[PDB]
Amino acid sequence: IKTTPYLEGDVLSSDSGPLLSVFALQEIMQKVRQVQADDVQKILDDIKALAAEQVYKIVKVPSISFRHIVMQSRDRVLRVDTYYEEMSQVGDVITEDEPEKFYSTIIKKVRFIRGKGSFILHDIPTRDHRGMEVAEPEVLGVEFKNVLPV
Amino acid sequence: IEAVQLQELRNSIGWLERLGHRKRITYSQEVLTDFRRQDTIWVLALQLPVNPQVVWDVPRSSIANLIMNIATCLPTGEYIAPNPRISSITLTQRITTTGPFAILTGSTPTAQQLNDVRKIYLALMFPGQIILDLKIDPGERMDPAVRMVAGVVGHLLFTAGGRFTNLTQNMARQLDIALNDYLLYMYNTRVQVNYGPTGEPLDFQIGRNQYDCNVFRADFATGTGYNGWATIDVEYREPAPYVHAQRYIRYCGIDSRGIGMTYHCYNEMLRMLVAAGKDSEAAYFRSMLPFHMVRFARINQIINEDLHSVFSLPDDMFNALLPDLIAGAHQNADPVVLDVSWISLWFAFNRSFEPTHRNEMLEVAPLIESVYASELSVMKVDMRHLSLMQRRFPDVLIQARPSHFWKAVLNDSPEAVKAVMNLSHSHNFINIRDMMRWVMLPSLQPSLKLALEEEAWAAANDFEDLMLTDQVYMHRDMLPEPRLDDIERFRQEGFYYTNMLEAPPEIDRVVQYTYEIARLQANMGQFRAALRRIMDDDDWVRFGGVLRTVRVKFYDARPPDDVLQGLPFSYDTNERGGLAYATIKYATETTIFYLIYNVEFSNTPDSLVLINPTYTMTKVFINKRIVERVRVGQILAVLNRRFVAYKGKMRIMDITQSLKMGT
Amino acid sequence: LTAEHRAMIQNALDGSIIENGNVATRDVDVFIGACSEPVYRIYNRLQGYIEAVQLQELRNSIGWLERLGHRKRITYSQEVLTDFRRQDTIWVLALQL
Amino acid sequence: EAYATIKYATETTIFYLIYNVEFSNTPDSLVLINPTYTMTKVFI
Amino acid sequence: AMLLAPGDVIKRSSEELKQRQIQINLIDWTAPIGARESAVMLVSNSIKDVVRATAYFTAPTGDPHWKEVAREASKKKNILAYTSTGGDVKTEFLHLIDHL
Repeated sequence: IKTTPYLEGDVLSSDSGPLLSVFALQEIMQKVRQVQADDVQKILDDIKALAAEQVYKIVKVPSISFRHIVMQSRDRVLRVDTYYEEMSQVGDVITEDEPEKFYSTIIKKVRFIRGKGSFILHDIPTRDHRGMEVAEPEVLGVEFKNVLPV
Repeated sequence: IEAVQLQELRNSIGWLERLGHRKRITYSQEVLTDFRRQDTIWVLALQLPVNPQVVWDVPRSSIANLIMNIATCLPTGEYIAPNPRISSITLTQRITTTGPFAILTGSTPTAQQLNDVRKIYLALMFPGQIILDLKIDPGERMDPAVRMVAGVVGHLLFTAGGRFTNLTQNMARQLDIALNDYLLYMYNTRVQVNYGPTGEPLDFQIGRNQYDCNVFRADFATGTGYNGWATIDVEYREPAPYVHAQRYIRYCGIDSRGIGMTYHCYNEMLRMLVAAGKDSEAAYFRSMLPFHMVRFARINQIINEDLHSVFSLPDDMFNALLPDLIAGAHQNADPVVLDVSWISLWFAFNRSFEPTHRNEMLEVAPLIESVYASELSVMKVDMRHLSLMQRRFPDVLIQARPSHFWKAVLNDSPEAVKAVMNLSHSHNFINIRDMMRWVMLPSLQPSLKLALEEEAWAAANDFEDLMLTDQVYMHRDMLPEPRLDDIERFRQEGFYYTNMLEAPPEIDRVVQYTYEIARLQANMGQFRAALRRIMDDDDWVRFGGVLRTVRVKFYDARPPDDVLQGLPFSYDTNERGGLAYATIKYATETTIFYLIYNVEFSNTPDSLVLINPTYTMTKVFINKRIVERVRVGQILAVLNRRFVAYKGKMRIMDITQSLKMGT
Repeated sequence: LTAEHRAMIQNALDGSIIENGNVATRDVDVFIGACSEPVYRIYNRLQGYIEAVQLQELRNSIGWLERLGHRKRITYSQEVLTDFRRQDTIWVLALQL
Repeated sequence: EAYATIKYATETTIFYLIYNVEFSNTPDSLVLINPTYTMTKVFI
Repeated sequence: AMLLAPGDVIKRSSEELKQRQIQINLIDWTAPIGARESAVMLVSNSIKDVVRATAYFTAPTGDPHWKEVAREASKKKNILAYTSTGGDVKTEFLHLIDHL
């Protein structure tokens, strides 16, 4: 199935030409642009990427939650929560002049708090005790490897 | 995930097989074999039978739905001549008679001709969404015969009136004028004519016996002069998988569900020519008729087979599209108009669209439509929750508009939705009333994302939890410094500092500044003077009223002077003699820091000591226990959550990756 | 000025809100300003003529132009016959045809 | 990152401050927020 | 009605073209009686006449100025186009002009 020849310049040809869908997208975009006046491959590949969107994700170890700092004194240490520190920088500067920036930052923070907790454990690592089976310290949400020697 | 939803899986796979036997030409693979197990665990993150209303309840989205449908369902094809091997043969065989048909035939197209032909075919694919208009350049010269023949062929190629149209009144009147001009070009022998009283075109009678050709004049009430002349075109049958596209469209009243049949308009046109006394083009059309019929039959097939999706127009919209155009005031559906040339009609008449390969995105359409519906439902619930949150706290959340909410919720979104909505809203405008109508509509698409967002909004109802606070204070304090005189004493003790408050200050001995007070002081140039005067009395000042964002940091050596001398506002002097002396930004970066000095750094005291004593200003009181001095004897007290997990041999599965993998 | 007078001036100036209205079933924004008497009279007369002409005159003008083009065997441009019905354009008819 | 480098001054500025009394009706151009320590002195 | 053709064929065809009282303009490179025989106004190869032209005829020939004229003629939206089919150029062109 070959197309009939057509004249370009002063010579015949039988080239297939661009895809019909690409032509339709670019001509529709051109019509919209000329209407509003007074790249289609990007949107096609972005449709393709959106087709394979994933809402959750599978994990091997839970994300770290609490951490500790030595205080040069053996009696007490410092405990901090990594969630607050991590979530602190996700926002943006807020000005009363533009409410859209404020509400966009709030929406972004809500999206962050949604996306941080979306995880599923599959197979935790574990070790064998003398009579029972106990999980490794890595799977826990507390890191204290740097406070043990003191 | 703990719940049981096998019946939902059976309904979903039933919808798969329903669409499959509706679309049996290309869909064959089915995945019931994996579902008949009891070991692995599936997740139903997305629901397949999507409610169509959720994609049509959004205001002014016809362009976006059309563009996404044509991106996800349009195949590709080629254009062939009515008879091949005509390029090599001499034109002496091609032209044998005299007339506009003889002078036109034997020509060869250019690139623009083929572009206009494929534009005509694309417009013919969509019955109502795409309309055609003539592209007329005032400053051009053109032979009359091409206009004559283009009119006389476009009076038959397209359709008008009846139940749907793809023409404007402008092209209808121009084609009628061109047909009138063609019928009175006398190159052959003479034919008697009889003209009527009124003066609209085509109002005359020709031939030895009079023929009322004024019926051929275009009229959109019934569509007499085109393919919609007294022929049924839309019908209904056994219900479709989609509940909003129950219609079946056919052009010439034909269906292969047989070679050598005609219809009313073609026979009437042929009788009109044979009455006119021109037999050359009569025999020409008589010979070319089967090619015309088969091309309309197979374009009917490709229209009814491929372009049936959720983005197609609903039945009520399809019915009401034409009377709105006749009235002249579009309400909710707005077609887009496509320009085209004169010669394009004849060359599209000769050529036929021949699809060769289908669109590779056709298989994964249900995933795209489900994702789109879920995203729109998420936008709706975000609208509702932002409105409720703004209503909850009037004194610390500023009042806003639905347009700002829409811009904010559209900014944070997958960019396919952003792009299509931007194009749709650039083509047709929106209003506050439309947004209110959209937000009080109750249509929603259940999904995992909806439940997760709802529960996250429930967990985020506390504004103080999400690091938004208004308890910011300015007060002059002396920053302590390590003594450093005795190395053994510095080792024995330690340096720990923070700007955190264990308790808020007293009710008295403090004032409150809002936006307008500070703005007035800045306009008058008495802001810093007032702050210094009130600081001289050893009091505190609170910048309340508007929520602020607070960053948190840790340090060991001395931090840079930016965080020591940070100010909640920024001052900018303006030009002389203006509205105000200077402007202020009431909220800038505000950082809380925890200083825990490393002991070994005392070996190099250049990292610790400053040059002269300094002051720190900002102070934040937050009720959460972000940093805690804890005895080691209770350090295991944090372990109080219960977690569940699976085994290595256990496998999780989702229907999306099962569906996209194909055979 | 003093503090009280400047505060009153700013309070009065911030009160000039904007209202939404309609002209030929199209959205417009209306507010309150100050102007002299005859200039405002001329402006109001011009606005009234713009509102009044949109109903009957220019549609008949376009129809008569189309009829003249039909007689003279010349086809006019697509803009001059179809931008009439476009929503986001106001066609002021300074010259009745 | 032999701990640190020092370079001698690019330029030292000798300033004479003569505040206009006409600016007295508009403060925050002649007043500070804290007591401030100046360091550099030049003898000519 | 007028055409664009390369000067090589017109230099040969000028005698029968003048026989049909057709206007001629070239740039060198080194029995029932009717009113008029043909409706063609003129035949030319100049680049200045493409704005007024309504058709063109292409043929495999050697002409330094045919490329630009052919491209400008193809630039137009709705213009007649004819191509050579081999064989005899003379009879083909004569039939095309007479039967136009």
